[PDB]
Amino acid sequence: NLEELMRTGSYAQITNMLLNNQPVALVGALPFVTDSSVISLIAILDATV
Amino acid sequence: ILHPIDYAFNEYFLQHQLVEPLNNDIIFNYIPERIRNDVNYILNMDRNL
Amino acid sequence: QFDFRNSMHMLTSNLTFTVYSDLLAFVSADTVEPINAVAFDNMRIMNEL
Repeated sequence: NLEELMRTGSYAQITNMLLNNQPVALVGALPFVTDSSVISLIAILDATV
Repeated sequence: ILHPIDYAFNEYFLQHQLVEPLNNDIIFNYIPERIRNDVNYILNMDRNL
Repeated sequence: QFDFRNSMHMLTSNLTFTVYSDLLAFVSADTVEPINAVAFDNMRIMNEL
């Protein structure tokens, strides 16, 4: 939960899950940026955020 | 080149140093444990030893 | 009498290092938002709102 993530300020589980490159799922409200370039599609830039 | 008294003094000062290595675990357990166990505060290690 | 074969001595010491005493500049503690603070029983610090 992103709500809990912001509320409690903890980052332990998420950091360890992401560092070891393991599947994760986040549920919560997020603004989106629309990119419609196939250059961005081929050159992976959807995970560097 | 020194007299035995001076050399004994200096060697005793050298071998009885008061300094100890500083690890991440040591600096983490030096912080009081009750505050570490809390959830209101978050302790993050950022500086590189 | 000044004797050279016993006055000569070799010292032992570390190569180089730095002295650290503060031990608090290597840790950061950012507080959670003041409204959502909880207690030992995982209930919020102030339960009136």
